[PDB]
Amino acid sequence: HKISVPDVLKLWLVDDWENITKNQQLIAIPRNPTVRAAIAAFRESKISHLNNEIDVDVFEQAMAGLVIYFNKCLGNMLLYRFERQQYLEIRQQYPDTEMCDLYGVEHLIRLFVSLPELIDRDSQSIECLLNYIEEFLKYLVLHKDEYFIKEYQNAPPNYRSLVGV
Amino acid sequence: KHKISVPDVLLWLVDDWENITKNQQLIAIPRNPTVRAAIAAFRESKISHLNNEIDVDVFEQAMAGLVIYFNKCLGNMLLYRFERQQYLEIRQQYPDTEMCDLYGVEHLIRLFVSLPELIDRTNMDSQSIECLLNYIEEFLKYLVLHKDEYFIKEYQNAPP
Amino acid sequence: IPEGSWFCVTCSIKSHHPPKHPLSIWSQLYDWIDSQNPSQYRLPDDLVHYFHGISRGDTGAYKETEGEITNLAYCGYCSKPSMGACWVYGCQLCDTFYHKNCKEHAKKCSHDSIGKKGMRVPFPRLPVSCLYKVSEDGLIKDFLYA
Amino acid sequence: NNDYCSACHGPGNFLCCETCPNSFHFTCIDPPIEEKNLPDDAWYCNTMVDVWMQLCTYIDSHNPIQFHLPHSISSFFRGVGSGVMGEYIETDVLKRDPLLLKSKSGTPILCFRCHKSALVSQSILACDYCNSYWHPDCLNPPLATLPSNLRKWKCPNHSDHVTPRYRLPEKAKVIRVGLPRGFKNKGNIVIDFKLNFLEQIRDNVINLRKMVEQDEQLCIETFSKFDFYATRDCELPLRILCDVANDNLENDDYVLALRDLLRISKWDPNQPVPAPFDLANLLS
Ligand SMILES: [Zn+2]
Ligand SMILES: [Zn+2]
Ligand SMILES: [Zn+2]
Repeated sequence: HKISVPDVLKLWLVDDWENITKNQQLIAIPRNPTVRAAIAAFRESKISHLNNEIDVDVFEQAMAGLVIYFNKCLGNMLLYRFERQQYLEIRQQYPDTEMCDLYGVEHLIRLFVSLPELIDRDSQSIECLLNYIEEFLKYLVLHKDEYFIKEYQNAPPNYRSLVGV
Repeated sequence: KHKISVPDVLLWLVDDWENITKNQQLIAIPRNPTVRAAIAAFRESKISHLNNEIDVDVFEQAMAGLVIYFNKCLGNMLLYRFERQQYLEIRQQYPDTEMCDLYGVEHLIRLFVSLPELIDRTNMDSQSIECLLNYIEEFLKYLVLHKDEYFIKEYQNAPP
Repeated sequence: IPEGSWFCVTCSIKSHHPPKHPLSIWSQLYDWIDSQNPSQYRLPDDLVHYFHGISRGDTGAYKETEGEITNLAYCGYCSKPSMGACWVYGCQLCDTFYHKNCKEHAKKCSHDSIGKKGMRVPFPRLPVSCLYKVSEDGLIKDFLYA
Repeated sequence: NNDYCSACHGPGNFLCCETCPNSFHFTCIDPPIEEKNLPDDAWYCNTMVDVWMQLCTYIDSHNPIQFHLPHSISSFFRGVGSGVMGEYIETDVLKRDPLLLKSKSGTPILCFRCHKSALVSQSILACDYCNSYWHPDCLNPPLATLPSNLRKWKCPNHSDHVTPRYRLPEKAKVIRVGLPRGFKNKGNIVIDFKLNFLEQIRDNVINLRKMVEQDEQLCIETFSKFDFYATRDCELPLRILCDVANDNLENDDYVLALRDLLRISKWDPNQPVPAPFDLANLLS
């Protein structure tokens, strides 16, 4: 299994990789459009072709399952070590908020991208999943001023020492 | 790179297809005006309008390349295979004239219509293909502007 | 006719590398042309599939298949193109045609003058995707101009 | 146990584990706590979207890990590789002795700017992207030290110091631009006996006499001006002083110093300027 990524997204991913794991910069976590607005904004734009009903039900199931699932991986496997400290602080400033309400689509494309791996444990559903994964990717890249940041933040001086710098 | 804009008069091309092949006919190919006498017209048409040195240099390069390119392609991949034995007929009449000066601009526009499928066989850069297809589509437009004396009005129903 | 083992242009470039051309707009086009082969003319498949009905054949011609999209030869009876004969029932004020066999559907637009109606003929991509080779002299003339 | 975080392979204060012996920075762990778990830890020892959300809920029991990239996105551009703890390194800038006199290809080693060797100022530098040597004292910012012998150095005479950043897809090719003017880009371009020894000796002799006559005529015209060179260049400061002390507003180089004074006190355009002597009470 393998999905295709717009080369603009590869460039952006590798820029973020270098920007945080080498230049010591941060994404300003409270996101103006969050991971929850950026799924409703895709559903309300894709619903115009929801003609057959079985497809409507599968689309709804997939979207709900994937938001609640992104909430179960933002602590495990969608962060570089230099991003763990900034995690704690927000987990202590917003104690019982869902994570797919603070983090944004910068952290959500990391989940789309990393899913020929996590899918190894196969009749139809994987294909219909990856299809919406690809359409979501190219629906995000078209809206580069709706789902992405205009700068990476400078990690504060006190911040560096707490993680291992 | 992929697309041209053939203006919806050259209804001619497909007709060109029919006669030579189904409604068996032919084009006797001593022709006046010839290809070379029309490029050197459109050139003189447009080159009076280009402003900088870059534009006039690229236009001149493309036109010279086009006369030479029609020369080298006209033989091997520009004929419907019924104007093939007749091509042999004409190749014995004039042995000392280049192929770029015996055909009217009706084969040249076959080149114009089949060019993009040929630029999709080479690794050109975006600006090469962009300016090239721009120029040839402007030429197609100029031709439909003057098709009185350029295109033929009858077909030569000839023996094999 | 030369005897022995004849060779085509591809079998020619199979044994001896031909010389190449300088850098102008048509260089790669010249090379492609000299390389491959001779063969007949084939219209773009984007062009033959433009008019309804007509289509190529095996070493074939204009095939006037019987007429049965928004700009092809629309008919007022069954919306079919004029197979084999682009002559149809039209006037100097008509809008849609009608076949000579479909003259039972001869129409007349909302016109003022009664004209002669008869058989007549009508996504973002990479900002840097590769390296470019340039020529020194075009570069030098560009610099001197600027 | 092992002395590296089981997620990010890093050193520091580890929360170790008793049963499934691993280490976690305790913020690289599961939901970060803050620290301070002294008793036993035992860190995680224990066909439609239905089964795929069961995959989603099954991902819980597997001891978190860091995020890196897939093999296709990190290994996509030119000169980009991961470190050892999965950080971004540049693999095109990797791999010193101050006094070098001859290269191993048996050539002189002379500065590119003054043409002299590593004996006038104690040290020379060799470019890794060229065949040129430089004195750190000649670069214009002058290097106070020398770079490391593990990262490559780049002499002043490249354009990579002005082309901004572009990264190449690592499998792109070189497109031969046949377009003989007006090509737009942003810096991503590649570029496309007599056996006369007596004549040579005669050549050299006559050239030398040419040079000798040249400087012999230079000194003829220079050495006859000494008397006015000395006079003007040595009585200059007293002429400047005689102009200032008499307050010559016509010496157009006096009023430029007066404007420097108005530009130092940051004059406000509202007040009137003072007489040229009274502005001079900025100085004392
Ligand atoms: Zn760790
Ligand atoms: Zn020097
Ligand atoms: Zn160098």
